[PDB]
Amino acid sequence: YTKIESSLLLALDYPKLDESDFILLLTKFLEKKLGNNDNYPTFSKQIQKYYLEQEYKKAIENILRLCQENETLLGTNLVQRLITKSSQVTSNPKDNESRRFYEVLYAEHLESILRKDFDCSIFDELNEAYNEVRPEYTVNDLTKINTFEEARKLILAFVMLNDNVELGLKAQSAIYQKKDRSREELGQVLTANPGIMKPNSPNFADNTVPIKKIDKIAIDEKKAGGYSKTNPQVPFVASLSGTTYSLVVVLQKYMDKHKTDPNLEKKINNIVMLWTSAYIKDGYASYKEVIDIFKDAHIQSIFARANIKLDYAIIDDTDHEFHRAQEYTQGIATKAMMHQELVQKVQEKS
Amino acid sequence: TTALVCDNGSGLVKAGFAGDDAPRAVFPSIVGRPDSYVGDEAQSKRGILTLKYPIEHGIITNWDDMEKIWHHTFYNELRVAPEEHPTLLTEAPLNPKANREKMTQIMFETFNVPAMYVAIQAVLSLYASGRTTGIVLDSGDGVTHNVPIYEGYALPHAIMRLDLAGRDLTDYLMKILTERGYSFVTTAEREIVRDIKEKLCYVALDFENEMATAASSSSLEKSYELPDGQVITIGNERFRCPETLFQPSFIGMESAGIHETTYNSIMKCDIDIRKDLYANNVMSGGTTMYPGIADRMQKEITALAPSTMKIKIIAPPERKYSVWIGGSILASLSTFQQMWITKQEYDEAGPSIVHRKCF
Ligand SMILES: Nc1ncnc2c1ncn2[C@@H]1O[C@H](COP(=O)(O)OP(=O)(O)OP(=O)(O)O)[C@@H](O)[C@H]1O
Ligand SMILES: Nc1ncnc2c1ncn2[C@@H]1O[C@H](COP(=O)(O)OP(=O)(O)OP(=O)(O)O)[C@@H](O)[C@H]1O
Ligand SMILES: [Ca+2]
Ligand SMILES: [Mg+2]
Repeated sequence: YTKIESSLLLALDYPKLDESDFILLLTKFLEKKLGNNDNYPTFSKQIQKYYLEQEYKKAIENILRLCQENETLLGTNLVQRLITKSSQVTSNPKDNESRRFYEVLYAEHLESILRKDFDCSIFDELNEAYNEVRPEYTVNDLTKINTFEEARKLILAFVMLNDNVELGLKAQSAIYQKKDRSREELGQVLTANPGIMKPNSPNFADNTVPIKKIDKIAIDEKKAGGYSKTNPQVPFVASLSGTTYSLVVVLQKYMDKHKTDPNLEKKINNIVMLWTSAYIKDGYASYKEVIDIFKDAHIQSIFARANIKLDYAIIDDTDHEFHRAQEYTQGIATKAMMHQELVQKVQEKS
Repeated sequence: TTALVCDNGSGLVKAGFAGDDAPRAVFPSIVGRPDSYVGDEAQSKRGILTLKYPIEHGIITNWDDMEKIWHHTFYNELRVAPEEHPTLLTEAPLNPKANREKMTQIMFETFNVPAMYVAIQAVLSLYASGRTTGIVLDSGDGVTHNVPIYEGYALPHAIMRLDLAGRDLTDYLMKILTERGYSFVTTAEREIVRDIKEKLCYVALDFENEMATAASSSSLEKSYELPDGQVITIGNERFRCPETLFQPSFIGMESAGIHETTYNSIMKCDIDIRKDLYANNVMSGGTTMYPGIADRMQKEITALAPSTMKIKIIAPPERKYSVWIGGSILASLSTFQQMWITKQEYDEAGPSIVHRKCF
């Protein structure tokens, strides 16, 4: 066990190690070991895509496959320890610190993509479709949208439609009945972490944001078969994003008004990417809640009957967020192990 | 390889080696310019030299004087080669990230240390007591901090700074002793007043009762022998000067006491961790060394806190150096050895690595 192997094996001892943590740490270890291989970048990209889609079992299986293939270069006992650990990890929706960090950086990357070559016509037409949907008692001060910030403001203003225009979609939806967010109003809590990161979770000194108040939202444990309980890898910032159904209503009116648009699928994907970026970066919902709204049976039917194929904001180049989340996971697990050792040392000293 | 632990304060630089129970070199953190003199050498030549503080209110502002302080600590104070030792450093709570990057840049580019680490002083003070979660009252010489720490992480949304520390108490004691006819206007007089503050001043459990007793009887008066043979008597000043910590209005500051700021910080924290914050209230810094400050803090917080809450104040007798002691506990750990920002990691990542490893 060299320094790299010792660091990995110490980090894996983290009691709060989860699937996301396991995948990130093991991929960092394998990128240090086998990163000189010619075929490795394909494996890294495939694991990054499996991680973004939260296909943790597939990424774990691919990592175990690579480890067993390079078992001679890695070490049979080390690879056996990794294999034993892979089946011992789980995820809790309330605290997925590495996954929350990754999703926030992913939303920042989505915004960075959107600001590059931003098309204002898409969101001008989105606002026009919004005006044709919103009730008479809701106002809209955005006469036209010219920059990214105004489009984001409109996207966030779609919350007004909630509890009105999308009741039909929520009623027909089969997974929204599994939304298990506890409705009890817990107030607000101060936080300096961006996006959906918990207030008490560690963050990099350059990643904190100005201190602000965020709603404190919990899980309705009494719900039978709730969404969050069923989907544990999803960081519970909220439950299934209900306002995304209002987005789906506005997108219905957007597609019905642009049936002859050749790039309707591209524009819809751009709008969904902005919605996902804004709802993650502002902590309203995580990636998987919005995407599972878009992955519902009849919502997918709605998007298919207009011949629109949703990519669910999925991008192919997640290098920076994955590596930063690997560094974050290493820091968290190493510091937890160090806290264990330091507590033991001080308890024995005194 | 022995790991250097260096706590840099506004008044005191405390440097030593990991594993030691006390800083080998505790010296005033001043820089004298007419070539420069650092520490006690500049303090002796106050008339000839002009003195400047590279650290004000716990945040490093003068980087040239801070670099001079670090060079003096490594060579003139510890007499060790920086390039052979992993140097653990300390930072103030809510330190600007540019300051951390500049710190690591100077550590690796000017001193060429093989490794380094930056930790928040309150976090080290909490470590030295065997705790990872708790609230630290880091009251030093230039600034007081209430820092809630959740598993080694200092929550930026609840840390609060109060520009009221030992130096302000020394100035207040000078003012009161001037009110009583004792002339304290010179630098040597300031130093002897600081000595009086350290040796005689204390925090009164009940300030009004203490003032009444001091006015009525003379038992609370203490005698102090000045360097020039003069003997002075100090009465209510033994508890009026420390009381500025709990009643800043004594020095014209409109902010809240240390107990009120502690309660405010705990209130800014998530309601789930407030019980742990109350049960682990760690006092650190030289300004927390006044006798009776632990009992007074406990009583005041118990008044502010809910009745069912259990408040315990941890004030170790070695709390004046608890930042350095926590650093020495840190830098001498086996699991900490991979946490050092190595010269290789700095070279391949740049200064910003301090954000991704030291947090
Ligand atoms: N633009 C916005 N401004 C403020 N809060 C927002 C905004 N968009 C979403 N949120 C908040 O995000 C949280 C979860 O978002 P979600 O899409 O589930 O909406 P919701 O109102 O909770 O939906 P539902 O009523 O169907 O439960 C809620 O607290 C919601 O108020
Ligand atoms: N026994 C004591 N009682 C009260 N005050 C004391 C005592 N001993 C030292 N002090 C004062 O404590 C101050 C130094 O405290 P400390 O060394 O913890 O802080 P510092 O590192 O200089 O400052 P900071 O970290 O706030 O920038 C000085 O003002 C000194 O006079
Ligand atoms: Ca200090
Ligand atoms: Mg609502």
